[PDB]
Amino acid sequence: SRRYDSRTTIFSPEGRLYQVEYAMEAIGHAGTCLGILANDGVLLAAERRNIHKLLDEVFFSEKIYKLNEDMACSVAGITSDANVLTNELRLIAQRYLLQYQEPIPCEQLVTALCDIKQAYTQFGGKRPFGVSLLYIGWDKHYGFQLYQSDPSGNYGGWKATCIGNNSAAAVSMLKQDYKEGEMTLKSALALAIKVLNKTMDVSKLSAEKVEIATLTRENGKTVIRVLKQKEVEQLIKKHEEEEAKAEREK
Amino acid sequence: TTIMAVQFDGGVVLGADSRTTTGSYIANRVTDKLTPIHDRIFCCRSGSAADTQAVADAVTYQLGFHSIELNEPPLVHTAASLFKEMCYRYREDLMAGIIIAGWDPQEGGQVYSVPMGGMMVRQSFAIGGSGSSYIYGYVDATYREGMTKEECLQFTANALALAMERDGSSGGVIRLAAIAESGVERQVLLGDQIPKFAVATL
Amino acid sequence: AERGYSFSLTTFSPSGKLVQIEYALAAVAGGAPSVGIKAANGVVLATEKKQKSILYDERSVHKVEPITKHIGLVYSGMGPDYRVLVHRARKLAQQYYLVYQEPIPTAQLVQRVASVMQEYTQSGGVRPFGVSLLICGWNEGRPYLFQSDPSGAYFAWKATAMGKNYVNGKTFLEKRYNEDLELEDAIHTAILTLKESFEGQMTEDNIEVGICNEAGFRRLTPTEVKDYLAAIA
Amino acid sequence: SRGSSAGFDRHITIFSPEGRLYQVEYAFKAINQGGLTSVAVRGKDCAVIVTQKKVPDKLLDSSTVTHLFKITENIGCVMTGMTADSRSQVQRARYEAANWKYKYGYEIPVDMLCKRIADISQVYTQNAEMRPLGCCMILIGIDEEQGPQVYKCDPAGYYCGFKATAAGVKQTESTSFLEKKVKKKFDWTFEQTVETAITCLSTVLSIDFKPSEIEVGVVTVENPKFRILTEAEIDAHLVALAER
Amino acid sequence: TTIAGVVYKDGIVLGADTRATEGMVVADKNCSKIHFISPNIYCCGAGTAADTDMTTQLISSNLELHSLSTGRLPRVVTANRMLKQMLFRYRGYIGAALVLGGVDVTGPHLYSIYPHGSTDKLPYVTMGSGSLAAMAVFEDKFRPDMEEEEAKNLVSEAIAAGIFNDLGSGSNIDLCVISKNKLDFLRPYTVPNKKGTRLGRYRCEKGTTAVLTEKITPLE
Amino acid sequence: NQYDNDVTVWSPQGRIHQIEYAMEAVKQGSATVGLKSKTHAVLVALKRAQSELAAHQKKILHVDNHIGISIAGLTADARLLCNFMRQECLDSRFVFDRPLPVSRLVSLIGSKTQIPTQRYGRRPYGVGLLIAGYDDMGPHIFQTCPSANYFDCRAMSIGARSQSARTYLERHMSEFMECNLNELVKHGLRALRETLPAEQDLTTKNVSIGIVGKDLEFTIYDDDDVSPFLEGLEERPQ
Amino acid sequence: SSIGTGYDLSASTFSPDGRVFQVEYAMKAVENSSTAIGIRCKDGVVFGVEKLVLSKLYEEGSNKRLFNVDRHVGMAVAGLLADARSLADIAREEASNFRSNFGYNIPLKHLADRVAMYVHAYTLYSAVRPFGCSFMLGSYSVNDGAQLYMIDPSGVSYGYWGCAIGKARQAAKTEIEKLQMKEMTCRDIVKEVAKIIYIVHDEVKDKAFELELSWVGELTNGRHEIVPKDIREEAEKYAKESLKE
Amino acid sequence: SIMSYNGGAVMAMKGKNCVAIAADRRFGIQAQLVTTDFQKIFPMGDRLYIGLAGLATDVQTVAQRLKFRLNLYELKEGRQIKPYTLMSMVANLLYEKRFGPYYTEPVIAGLDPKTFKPFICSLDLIGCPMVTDDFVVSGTCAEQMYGMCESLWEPNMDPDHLFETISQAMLNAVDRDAVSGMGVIVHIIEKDKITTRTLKARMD
Ligand SMILES: [Mg+2]
Ligand SMILES: [Mg+2]
Ligand SMILES: [Mg+2]
Ligand SMILES: [Mg+2]
Ligand SMILES: [Mg+2]
Ligand SMILES: [Mg+2]
Ligand SMILES: [Mg+2]
Ligand SMILES: [Mg+2]
Repeated sequence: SRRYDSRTTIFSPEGRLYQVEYAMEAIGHAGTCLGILANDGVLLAAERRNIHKLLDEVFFSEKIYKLNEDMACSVAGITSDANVLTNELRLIAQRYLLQYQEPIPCEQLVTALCDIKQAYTQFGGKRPFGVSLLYIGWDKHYGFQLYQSDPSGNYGGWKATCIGNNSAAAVSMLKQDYKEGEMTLKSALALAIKVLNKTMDVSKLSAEKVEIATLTRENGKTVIRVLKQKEVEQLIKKHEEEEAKAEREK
Repeated sequence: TTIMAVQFDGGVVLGADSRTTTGSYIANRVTDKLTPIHDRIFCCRSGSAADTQAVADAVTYQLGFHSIELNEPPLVHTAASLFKEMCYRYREDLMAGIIIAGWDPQEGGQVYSVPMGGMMVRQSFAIGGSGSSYIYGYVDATYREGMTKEECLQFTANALALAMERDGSSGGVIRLAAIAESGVERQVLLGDQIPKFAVATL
Repeated sequence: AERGYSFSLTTFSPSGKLVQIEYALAAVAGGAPSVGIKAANGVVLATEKKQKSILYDERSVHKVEPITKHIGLVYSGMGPDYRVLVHRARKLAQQYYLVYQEPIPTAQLVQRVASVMQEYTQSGGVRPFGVSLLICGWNEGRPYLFQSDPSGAYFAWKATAMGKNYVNGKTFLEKRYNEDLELEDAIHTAILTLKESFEGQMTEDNIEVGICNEAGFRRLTPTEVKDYLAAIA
Repeated sequence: SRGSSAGFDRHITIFSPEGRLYQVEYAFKAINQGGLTSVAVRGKDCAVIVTQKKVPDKLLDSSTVTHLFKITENIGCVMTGMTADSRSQVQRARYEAANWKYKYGYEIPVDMLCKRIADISQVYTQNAEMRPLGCCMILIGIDEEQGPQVYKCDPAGYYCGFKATAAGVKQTESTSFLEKKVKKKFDWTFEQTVETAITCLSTVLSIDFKPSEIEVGVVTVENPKFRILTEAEIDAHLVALAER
Repeated sequence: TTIAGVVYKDGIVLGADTRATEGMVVADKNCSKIHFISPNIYCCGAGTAADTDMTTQLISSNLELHSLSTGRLPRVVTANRMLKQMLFRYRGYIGAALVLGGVDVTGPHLYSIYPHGSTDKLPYVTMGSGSLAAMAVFEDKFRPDMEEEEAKNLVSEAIAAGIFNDLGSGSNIDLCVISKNKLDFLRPYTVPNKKGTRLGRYRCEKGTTAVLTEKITPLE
Repeated sequence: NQYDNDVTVWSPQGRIHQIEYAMEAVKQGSATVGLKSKTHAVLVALKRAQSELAAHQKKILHVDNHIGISIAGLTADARLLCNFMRQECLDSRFVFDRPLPVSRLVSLIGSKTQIPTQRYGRRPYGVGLLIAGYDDMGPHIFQTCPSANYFDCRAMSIGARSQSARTYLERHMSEFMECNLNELVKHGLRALRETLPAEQDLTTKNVSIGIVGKDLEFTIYDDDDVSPFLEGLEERPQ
Repeated sequence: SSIGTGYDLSASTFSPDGRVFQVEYAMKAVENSSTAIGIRCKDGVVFGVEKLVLSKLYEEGSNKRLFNVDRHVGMAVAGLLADARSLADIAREEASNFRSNFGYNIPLKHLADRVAMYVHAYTLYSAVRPFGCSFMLGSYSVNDGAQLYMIDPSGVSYGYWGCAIGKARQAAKTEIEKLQMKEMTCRDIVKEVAKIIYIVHDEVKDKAFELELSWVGELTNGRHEIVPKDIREEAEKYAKESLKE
Repeated sequence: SIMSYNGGAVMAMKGKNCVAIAADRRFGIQAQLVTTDFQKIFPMGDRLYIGLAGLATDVQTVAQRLKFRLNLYELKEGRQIKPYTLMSMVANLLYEKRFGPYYTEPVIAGLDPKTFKPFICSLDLIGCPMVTDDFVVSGTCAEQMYGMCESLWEPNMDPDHLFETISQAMLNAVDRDAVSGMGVIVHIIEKDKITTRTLKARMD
């Protein structure tokens, strides 16, 4: 028994948890995914990996999840593992709603799911979940917010960030082309197709090789929607059909 | 109810009425109160129908496994023990008055009584159920040692007939069954077949 | 006296891969092939039941199993693992009905069973299921076809294949057929995509097929099978 | 792949790079360890169980030496492989069967019993704490409207019904024999079914055994109760095969 | 409630009134009391409505799971067993009085199960507050091997006896016939009760109701 | 070494090293001796001191009025077993109002200490025991080892260099049964002395004696109390 | 055959060739033990054991390898004594529970199948190790006659007319086959048991020894008892004298 | 009795392609009024409302716990609960407390989310459901309410002749019940709109 146990929750001589780091690896190979924060909205854009001419796909999305009524999120990693952490996310939301009769503060729904992943790394002898998530939503405390979580049970709020493939080239890009304080859901969707066109081994980044969803206020009730095929391409062409116009300036 | 069992040389005779009431309403005037526990072992039931049925199925299950496991005909004493164990253990939650009679390749014909308390005792012949109170004197003055599968089979027929006559909680048809090495034969006594006794007149 | 292993038997390697899951899929890729087609007007499942070792009684066991009155299954991989999942799906199907009084929506049954399969990739003392399933159903007008594999991940297909030559069996369908295919049509293009690898004399006992139209799910008899076989019916 | 190994895929029931379970396989070889072979055949009006009865010692009450077990009165079986494991599995079968009737009201179908025992073994195949059982089980009896049934379950979880089958050392030789005689298949009567079974075992073991060297179990549509042939009447079949 | 069943030549017939009461007031003029177990097995329920529902639904559900594995068709003894062993286990707290009937490979079977868990195997049975009334019909006019129609009406006659003679029973008479090859679930089978024809007019004309607050909301 | 760390692992030779290793714990402990006449059971033991400023270790413990023991091996395990032994005795008196038959108590130690030798993750008790008691079957001297095995003895000794003591006891057995107490104790003290380096012997500081018998409840003697027995020694073979 | 590359550390692991080395290893422990034999006479079962003299300091009766598992059942053991003793408690408990439940003395075949399944339970997991012992169960009754069973570390159980376990399992058998127990009476078998013991016992290697004899048959009235000192001595003399030939 | 501790009345009616549901507004403890604005009808999706009568605490609790379940159901399923299904959902939640039930007998009123189908039903405090094509009542004046209903309900009714009908049933029944009243509220649901009016009633 002692012989077959891999010790998934032990410290390494360095002082790090190797099973967490290996989960990361798996993440940095999954469909790219990112979200940017505006002032009138917040969004999520992900590299639709279930791209193939035979799938019948009958869902609102493939990597976009509705949690709260004021929240939604996206994942990067093991999908099954993700279906588990989201389901639990929905439950934590409702338990809060039952108990307080008010939508759960965005960050709080995150610290919640994080304490669970953190646990899977301190005890139990189980492997952590191979998932990293992006959370976007609105709450009467900080309105629009974007959050990111690691299988380490770690998180942070980002004005803009990315997860998944080339989740490095995506950062630095936004890290400089981001309007820190002057973003519109439009100027946001801007970098969206711009950065996804980059970090995504795809030429002319087709409408399918992507999934978009945006969250905004609107006369009280929060609104969550995933752009329709057409609505997508508008930003597809807009990007390029403006890029060739950008080289007529050089 | 009125149940009864008698031991004769190579076997046993078992009798019971067919009445099962709830208050003063007969919910079944044709009940079968003689339940097969194993190939040659039977039990008569009196008390809570639900309790006696539930207990009997349990013993049948217990005994069937025991015999296959031993690859041998089960003892009558064993079957009695399994009833006694459940009836003693759950005596506060059961209302069962049971008689176990059957044939044993090792002990022959036998009859055991397992009344309310959960006690178990072997007897030449046993009687149970509400109606039994009206046939003690009868049964005590009539029982003869050395009766035949016929005398016995007739002896219980009279006792059950008498008891059914006086007890409101007993009546219907008289069911019988004789068990001996050869096997088990069950018969029924409808209307006229039921012994009769003239109601005293002027 | 038995205890239990509480540590998970599946763990990330440095490559970030979940080794046991890949290997599970390998058991799948090595199993009798299966095809599923969503005929926009129903769905068909068929697999290679090549047992009949002259002594095997093809009847006694099936690979195309009914979950509910309107759901159905087939697999590719380890038979015994399948059986376990069949009993759990059927069970999950009832726990839904008792609560809601409405037959379980095919997508929902898939999600539930997928969760189970995922469970066996993290819980202690166990190995992932060495199987992949193709669930078909008629829930609310539209026909559905899904596949969930060892990882516990699932997808909806218009049609596909799993098992031996699933690579070729897919590409074949990747063109050898398309939507709008009516009932009996999708059935033919399915038994055909099967033969595209079925080594031997593909008879009515070498295969088994089930269909799911918006009027219940069922298995086709050796008769209706022997028929479609003659390159028609 | 191609016989590769990684980690403990050879010590506990976990997948190998190929997607195999060596422990389940090692479990099959374990069956042959007993050095015995068993055959079962399905007649049109009955089912037959036949196995070796190697009793090299005169100090054993040959009576206590068997591989033929009465599960129910209408269900009989033959075990092949590691003994203790076998008795165990037999006891579980007896249990699952007695329980089925108590809980449902009717004798368990030979079909179901085997599927049950099978499902159980499947766990040992997915759980690492314990090893699979190194034994094989063949059950036979008459169904309500399906007549005689013959089923066998694996130390791997597989189970199935057959016209006839075998297990043990000469399982693969016994199948080739039977499947060849099931084509020429005359009228599968009680005598032929019994006769065909004996020879299959005698020729694959090339023995022409005495009446004490084998044991025969049978269930009949006219006598559904499982029956184990006497040494006497076993010979009655042996002599009958010698008339030619 | 009045529920009954009879065993005839080709199968079984189940009856049942349709009244449901909350105390001495009629809550439902049309309750469905004959429940579906398996395609060849049906059960009438009397007692605590909710209990009669859930127990009946559970055994059904468990039998669909059962035959879904055996591949055969459910037997009556099985429904009887499952039901009785559960009820017994709850020592009478699950107030379900059942009339179970169906056709087996072994034939048509009619069982009566009480809330405490005992059962009766009989050619004809009744349960519910109207059971004594119904049982009278049977005891007076019962014959073995009746023809479908000769039974199909003996049962509607006993469910009728209940309906009129027991304040706990009323409304319609539902039926269920199950034979070796047929299953006629005759919902309204008879309807000997009609609401008296309204002799006046009371239709509330728009505007008669003084309002204190209004608020609309458009859908899509 | 694949067969050395778990008591659930048999070696290809039909041995269980963990058990053997635990037995080694006994050998390390200082030697102790036990012997009985036909009316008395006697325990004798040599106590060790870590440094000169520390006291000598207890080696003899009182179990019940008719039972006492001497220990060798892990002290913590001795206390566990002693307390089990004490508890078992208290129970006997409580339920039956009679002292627990020494042989029956020994069977319980046997059963109790066997369990852990067969379960994964568990370890054998690391202590040997000499048990001196007196029941309605007379005096008794038992021995119990890390392997759940136990022995009924005429006389015995476990510990470091206990081989000498055993040898001395084996030579004067026939004498024991008829010895009167003080003589019996001397044979004990004498045997113990056998296990020592020639350039040293029994001190009233390192000897402990335990006596139980038809005429006396188990009693222990430790310092000045040991003098009376040390007086009238023997030359001590030079 | 030297198989053992991890394949011999857990009872929950099969060797590449279908073996459970832990169980096999447990049996070796038994093969290294001193010989014990059982023989079914016509009116009972007789037990004899070569209980080696561990030390002259030990009492006669120490380390008994024969116990009463029930008043009508005897148990003869070989191998790791502590393991055997716990198996003796299980046997006792099993026989006691049976009486409490079914209300009559347990049939030797059942007590044997039961204990055997308990033994077997310990050969499937890594959580525990197989018993390093083998034992025989002997009983007599008029409705069952004489019965002799033997269970080993794997759980296997069988009925015998004569049987031996230990150092000289083989040597003891070839000597038992010389007797025609089926027709022999228990009172005469004692002699033969003690005889086969001295023959088989290795005068060289194994030093001095003691003889343990168990009783059970019509001669004991169904109660398994120790053989009376008187019979033992006679049987010892007969064995020693027959040795000088 | 426990049920009449807070008093209260609830009713649902079936029109042609519309549905109505009304409830008194009093929240009292025995004889004493405590509040006049007590919600007893809760929105469980558009075109679907549930009305809870009975013990105040369980009214609130059964509703809150039901929402909990309704929301997740809608997040897992990719839809909006169908009336017959919400009824079965409440039937399950109540019966899970079979031997220590919530003291409330619910009333469900709504239109099919993907159809015209008007739907109404009521339940047992232990979850037994009842579906009808006319009306359903619950509360401390079941009898009064049945009185009106069996004399004012007509098979088919336009939204306005339904509103005027259910509004009369309430106000008049509730006015012959001492612990029900303090105002009535009505909800009329049409495929297109939701009309919500608080009728003019007695305040004693
Ligand atoms: Mg396949
Ligand atoms: Mg394993
Ligand atoms: Mg074994
Ligand atoms: Mg001899
Ligand atoms: Mg003897
Ligand atoms: Mg609305
Ligand atoms: Mg008022
Ligand atoms: Mg007032």
